[PDB]
Amino acid sequence: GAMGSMERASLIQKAKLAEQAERYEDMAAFMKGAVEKGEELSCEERNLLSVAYKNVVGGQRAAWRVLSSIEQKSNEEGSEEKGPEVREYREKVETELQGVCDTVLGLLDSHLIKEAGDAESRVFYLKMKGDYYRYLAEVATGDDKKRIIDSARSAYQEAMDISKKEMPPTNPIRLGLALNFSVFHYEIANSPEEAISLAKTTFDEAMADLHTLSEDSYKDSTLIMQLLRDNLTLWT
Amino acid sequence: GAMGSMERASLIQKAKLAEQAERYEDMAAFMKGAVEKGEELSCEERNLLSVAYKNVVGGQRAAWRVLSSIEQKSNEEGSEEKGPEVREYREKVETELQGVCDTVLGLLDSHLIKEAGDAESRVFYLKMKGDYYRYLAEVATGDDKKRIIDSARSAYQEAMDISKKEMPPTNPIRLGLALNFSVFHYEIANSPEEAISLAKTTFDEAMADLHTLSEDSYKDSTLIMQLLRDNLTLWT
Amino acid sequence: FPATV
Amino acid sequence: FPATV
Ligand SMILES: *CC(=O)NCC1CCN(C(=O)C2(Oc3ccc(Cl)cc3)CC2)CC1
Ligand SMILES: *CC(=O)NCC1CCN(C(=O)C2(Oc3ccc(Cl)cc3)CC2)CC1
Ligand SMILES: [Mg+2]
Ligand SMILES: [Mg+2]
Ligand SMILES: [Mg+2]
Ligand SMILES: [Mg+2]
Ligand SMILES: [Mg+2]
Ligand SMILES: [Mg+2]
Repeated sequence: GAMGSMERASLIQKAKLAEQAERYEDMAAFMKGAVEKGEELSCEERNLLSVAYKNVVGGQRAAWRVLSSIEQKSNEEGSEEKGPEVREYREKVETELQGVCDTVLGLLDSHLIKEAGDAESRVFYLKMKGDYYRYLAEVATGDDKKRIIDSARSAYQEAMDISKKEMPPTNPIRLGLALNFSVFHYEIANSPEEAISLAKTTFDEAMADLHTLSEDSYKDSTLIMQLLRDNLTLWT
Repeated sequence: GAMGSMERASLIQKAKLAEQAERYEDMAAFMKGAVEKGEELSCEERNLLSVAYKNVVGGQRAAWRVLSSIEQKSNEEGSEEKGPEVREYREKVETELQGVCDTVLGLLDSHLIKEAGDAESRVFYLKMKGDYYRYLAEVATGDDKKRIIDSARSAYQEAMDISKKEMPPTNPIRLGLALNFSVFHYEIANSPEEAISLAKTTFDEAMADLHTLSEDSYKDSTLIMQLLRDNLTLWT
Repeated sequence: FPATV
Repeated sequence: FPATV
C-alpha cells in the first residue's frame, strides 16, 4: 500500500489536516493506511475513519442518484434515443462506489471487527458494516441483491443486539445505529412499519434516560434524537 | 490516453452529465479527452473545458490555502514542533495543483491557442493561460517565480490587446479577462493601483455600451460588471 | 432522503 | 478573496 512507509501517527495527523481542508478522499486514504498498520483504533480514530468514508461515499451516492434519474427519464415513452453514454457513465460511478464500499468492508473484515471486544468499538464497526452493505444494496439489481440486503440486515442486527445488552438507551452510537437501521427498513427492506416502530421506540427509550446525563452528553444524545423525530415526521 | 477510445461526441455528452452530477474531476478528464481529439472547440465546448478545470483547481487552491495557513501558524513563536507532516501534506496538495495547471497549460499549448484565430476563441484561451500561470504563481516560491508571474502577465496582455481591438467593451469574455487581470495586478503583481484603474475603466466603458445590447446580453454583461464593482468595493 | 449518521 | 471568473 502507498501508505505503508508512513508512520501511523503521521497518517492520523494528516487525516485530521485533510478533514480541515475538506479533502475527504485523502482523509480516507490516510485512515486506510492507519488501519492497515494492524493496531486497534481509538474512539477518535474510528470517528476519523467513518467521517472520511461517509463523505467519499456520500458524494458518490449523490452523483449516482443524479445519473440514475437521468437514465430513468431516458427510458420513458417519447424520450429520444441518446445512445449508451448515460448508462455507461452511471455504471462508471456505480463501479467506483462499489469499490469504496468493498474497501471499507474489507478493512472491517481484515481485521477490525474480529479484534473489537468492547461494545462501543464492536457496535461501531458492525453499524459501519451494515451501512456499507446498505450502500451496495442501493445500487444492486442482480442475482445477489437479496444476499446483499441480508448482509446489511445481519450486521445491523448483531450491532442492535450488543447495543441493547451493553449500552444505555441514550448512547449516541446506539442511537445512530437505530436511526440507520430504521432507514434500512424503510428504504431497502420495504418495511416502513418496522422503520417507524424502531424509530419511535428508540426515541422514547432515550427520552426516558436523558435525566441521567450531563449537559454535554445530553447535547449529543438529543441531536440524534432529533434526527429520529425528523424521519418520523417525514414518514407519518 | 484513457479517453482515446471514446468518441468525441460521447466525451462531450459525458462532460455535461458529470457537470450535472458535480463530478468535476470526471468532467475535466472527459474534456481533456475531447481536446486531444485534435479538433477545435466550439463556444459551448470551451465553456465545458473551463468550468471543469476551474472547479478542480478551485478546490485545490482552497485546500492549499487552509494547509498553508496551518503551516504559517506552526512557524510562529511559541508554536509546538509537530514534525514535517503539515509541510509534507501542503506539498502534496501543491504538487497535485501544479499538475492540474500544467495539464491545462499543456492543452492550450498543444494545440488550442495556435489553432484559435477568431478573437472570441483566442482571447478565451489566452485568458485561461494567464489564469493557470496565476494559479502557479500563487504557490511559487523559487528561482522561477518571477518568470511564472511574467508568463501570466504576457498571456493576459496579449488577450487584452486582442480584446480591445476586436470585441465590444461589454463582451463577457473581454469583461471576465479584465476582471481576472485586475486581480492578477492586485494579488500577484503587487500593483493595487493598476488593479483598481483597470477595474474602473473596464466598468465605465462597459456601462457606456450597455445601450446597444439586447435584454439577454445586458444580463450577461451586467453580471460581470457587478463583480468588477464588488472588487472595487473590496479594494477602496 | 431520510437522515442517517 | 476577490472575484474571478
Ligand atoms: C468513539 C465514539 O464514541 N464515536 C461516536 C461519537 C462521535 C461523535 N458523535 C456525534 O457526532 C453524534 O452522534 C453520532 C455520530 C456518528 C455516529 Cl456513527 C453515531 C452517533 C451526535 C451526532 C457522538 C458519537
Ligand atoms: C464561448 C463563450 O462566449 N464563452 C463565454 C461565456 C460563458 C457564459 N458567460 C457567463 O457565465 C458569464 O461571464 C463569463 C463567464 C466565464 C468567463 Cl471566462 C467569462 C465571462 C456571465 C458570467 C458569458 C460568457
Ligand atoms: Mg512505526
Ligand atoms: Mg453495475
Ligand atoms: Mg426488535
Ligand atoms: Mg470519431
Ligand atoms: Mg513545492
Ligand atoms: Mg492599459
